[PDB]
Amino acid sequence: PISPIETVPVKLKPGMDGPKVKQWPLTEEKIKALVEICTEMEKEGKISKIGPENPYNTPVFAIKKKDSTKWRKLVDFRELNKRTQDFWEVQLGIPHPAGLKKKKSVTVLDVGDAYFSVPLDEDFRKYTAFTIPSINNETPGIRYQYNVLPQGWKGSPAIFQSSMTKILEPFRKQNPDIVIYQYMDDLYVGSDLEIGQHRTKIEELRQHLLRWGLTTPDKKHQKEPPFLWMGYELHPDKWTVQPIVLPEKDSWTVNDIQKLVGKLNWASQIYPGIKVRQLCKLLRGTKALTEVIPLTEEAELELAENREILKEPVHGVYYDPSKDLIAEIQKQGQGQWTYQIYQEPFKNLKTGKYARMRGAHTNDVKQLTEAVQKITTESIVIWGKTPKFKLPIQKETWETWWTEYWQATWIPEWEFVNTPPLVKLWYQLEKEPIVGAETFYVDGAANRETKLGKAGYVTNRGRQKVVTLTDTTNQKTELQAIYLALQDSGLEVNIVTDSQYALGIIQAQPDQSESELVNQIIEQLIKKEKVYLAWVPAHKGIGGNEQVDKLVS
Amino acid sequence: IETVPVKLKPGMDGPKVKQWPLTEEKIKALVEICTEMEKEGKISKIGPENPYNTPVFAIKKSTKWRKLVDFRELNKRTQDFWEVQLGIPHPAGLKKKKSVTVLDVGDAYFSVPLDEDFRKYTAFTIPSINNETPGIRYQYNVLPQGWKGSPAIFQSSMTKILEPFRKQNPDIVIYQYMDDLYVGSDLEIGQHRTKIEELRQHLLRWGLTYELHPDKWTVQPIVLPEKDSWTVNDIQKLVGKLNWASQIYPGIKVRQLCKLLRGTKALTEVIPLTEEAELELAENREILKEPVHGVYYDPSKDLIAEIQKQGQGQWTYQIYQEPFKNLKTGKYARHTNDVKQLTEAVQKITTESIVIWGKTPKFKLPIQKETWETWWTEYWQATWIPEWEFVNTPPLVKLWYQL
Ligand SMILES: CCn1c(C(=O)c2cc(C)cc(C#N)c2)c(C(C)C)c(=O)[nH]c1=O
Repeated sequence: PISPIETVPVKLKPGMDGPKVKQWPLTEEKIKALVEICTEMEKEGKISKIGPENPYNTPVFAIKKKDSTKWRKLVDFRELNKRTQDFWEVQLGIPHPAGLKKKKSVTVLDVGDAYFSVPLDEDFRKYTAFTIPSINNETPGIRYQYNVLPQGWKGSPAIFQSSMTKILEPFRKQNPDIVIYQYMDDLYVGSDLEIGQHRTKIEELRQHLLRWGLTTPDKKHQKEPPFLWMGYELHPDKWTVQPIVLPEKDSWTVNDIQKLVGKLNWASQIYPGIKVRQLCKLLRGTKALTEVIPLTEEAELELAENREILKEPVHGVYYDPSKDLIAEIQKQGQGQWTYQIYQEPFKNLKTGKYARMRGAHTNDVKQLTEAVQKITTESIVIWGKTPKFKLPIQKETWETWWTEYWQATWIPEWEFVNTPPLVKLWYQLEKEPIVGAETFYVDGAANRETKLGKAGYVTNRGRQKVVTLTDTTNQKTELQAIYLALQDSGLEVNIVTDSQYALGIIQAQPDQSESELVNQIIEQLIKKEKVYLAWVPAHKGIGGNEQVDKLVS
Repeated sequence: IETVPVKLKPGMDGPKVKQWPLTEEKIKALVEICTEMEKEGKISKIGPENPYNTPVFAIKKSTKWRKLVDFRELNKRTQDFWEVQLGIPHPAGLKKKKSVTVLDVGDAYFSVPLDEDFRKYTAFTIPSINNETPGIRYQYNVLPQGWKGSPAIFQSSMTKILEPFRKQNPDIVIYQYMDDLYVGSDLEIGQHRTKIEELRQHLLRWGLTYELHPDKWTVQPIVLPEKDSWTVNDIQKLVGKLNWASQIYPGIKVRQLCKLLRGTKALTEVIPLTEEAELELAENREILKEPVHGVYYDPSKDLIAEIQKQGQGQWTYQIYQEPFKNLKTGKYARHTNDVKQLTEAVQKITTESIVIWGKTPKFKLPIQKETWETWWTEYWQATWIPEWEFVNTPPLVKLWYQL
């Protein structure tokens, strides 16, 4: 049928006019097939015969469907689409299984001929004109225009969805007890009535859909659980991802490793503790998909650890709105984090992974807070409320951090949980200068064109030491000078620098870095008893700064 | 009533800012609110043929949820209309007043119809949890709150409403900014408050149902300690701070002081102060107390604001148009909640900014984008929203503005 629902007014982009492409001449079998299709469509109202004056045209083609002897009408809307107005996004975000409430009864209803079942703005139809060419194009062709939403036109998915929304609206007002998800040309319907009163509410729905143009499957043609949907397996009171098979291979190609990582990432939605750091490392660099990459030993270990987790099947449960959400996070290692969200321990709604580095240098407290933040956003999306957290960090460790760090922060309600490795601070710079501790006035300096560098220091006990660095930046030398003062000093040491850059880095208490130097400074700062770091203005003739500044050049 | 044609700035198109995820309780509050405004004909449900979108949020003022539409983009895109075509003049006498009361007159706007051809640009979306349904989409049929066009358009009705009250109190300064009325006088506080009630009654006959003290507003000068014995470290921190000042305040001198830091000395060492250093130090403290020489407000330029977290519930801020040329610097203090405080400091700063310049600053915020994105709404009470970005504070700057 074609829905009686009022049409959505459509227009072209303001500067523009509708397409006027020329019809490519087509073979005889194709012209035949197109005529057969169009005549059938025309008799259902889908399209109408026109003749010029209508100036517009969009090319039509016919393809031979798979191996079968069926033909299909393909229309190339490229130009009309470029000239058609933008619409609002159809649906931004898709439901996650973990967010569904458990239902006593669920039914899937797919709309038949969804697009062709919805009218097109009368005033817009004329821009959809296409022409079936005569044999070798010797005579005038047969011209139609759409009365309904064309396949492949820009506005179709959006106008359809809004039509379904308007049509569904009343049944929703009258049936709050009933849940309906709109996805594409599907309806998913659930309630907590017993079979009978549900089977009954369905038919009402269907019948309402029918008054409105939309045909739907009958009791006998409704699919049964488990439903497979967008990569998931949806059972009556649980869900999981669709079955994942890690390929056995002697030799892995880029393409194979990419697909493997994608499957792992997908699996990590509900399989706890999936990791892909060591695999992703392989993907770094620039190669073709066809290239074989030898698995490193750590990647080989990783695939193995994943292989075992995937061994026995896991599932997630659905959301009970009357209980709180709890989220647990664990450190999995080098910048890697995993989490689980449950309501009853330890039956997970879902699980997940966090890796991203924010900057070149951070520490676990920063990283853990980034993961709390990422999990909070996701939980608001899926459930509409923030979880209660259980974190591998003492409350006192976290408050020491927050109070003395310069960036503001605030994680929602959380508790300590003793699930090592725990996140801790690995050193703390002194807050005051250390009496009886040797003061190193350090400095670095590189020549811009040469790339030659020289890092040194001077102390108040008269020590001095300069070293040369090759192919170094004006700011690498400033870190070297600090590393230098760290390894020649005692367990207590004050260091004076004029590098805000170096100061900024160290003052944030990094415990990991992309930089080898910074990784070395860190190992040092941990070995120490007390380090106090101070900053001075360069070239102001201040104290020992003048001296070590002279030594480097 | 006859509507006012509204033109976007030529070329550029309307807003298409995505909606942020909202919690269930805020969504529900928004549905109620919007179902009611639709009954009252202020908004209407819209189709997919409307490409545009601006964000909406719910704030809690009172224990009544309120709707806050984020028109930052639209305003930026309509700026020719509300600023150059129908600009509202900012009184310089406002900031001189003993007391300023801020009144919300946003209800005024719901009675004036919005230009038919402009309505599509006010589109917004109420989201749904887990994307169960498509958003609920509306646009405005009347002057929306949050849009800088609404006061621009409504102003001449505002002038009529206020004309008697102005005539009768010629020394009272009234300034409209967005959804707000700013009312300043020099009266004693009881009389000032009496005058505000009198004003409310005027407003009340036209369907329009806290105290600032701008005098009390004074610099947060960069403060040079007054110390007992000075260490090398202490003088080093003093030079660094004065070296910062010298980018800003003409006349700052450092020679006499750093003469003290001679050789390669231990940081903890106590070094006595020169006759000259102490004079220099004194002459510099004079300079920091006063306003910056050479820095002036350019009305064509944007205002910027930086905030440093000082710890212990203290927060410093500076306002400028070009970096380091400070028009104002200040302090806000006193939650063990960093985001709650930061939120307070931004609203306070914005408010002072509106009183002084008639402009909202763009903020440089010392916080991770996503954290702020998730939480600012829990504590926000203002009806406008400044522009902001997110910054890592240089550890130096924070130290130079400490107290
Ligand atoms: C059984 C899974 N389920 C479902 C559901 O059956 C469903 C859900 C989606 C998103 C897609 C598909 C398909 N194909 C099916 C719903 C429905 C009524 C939303 C619900 O409420 N609660 C729920 O546990």
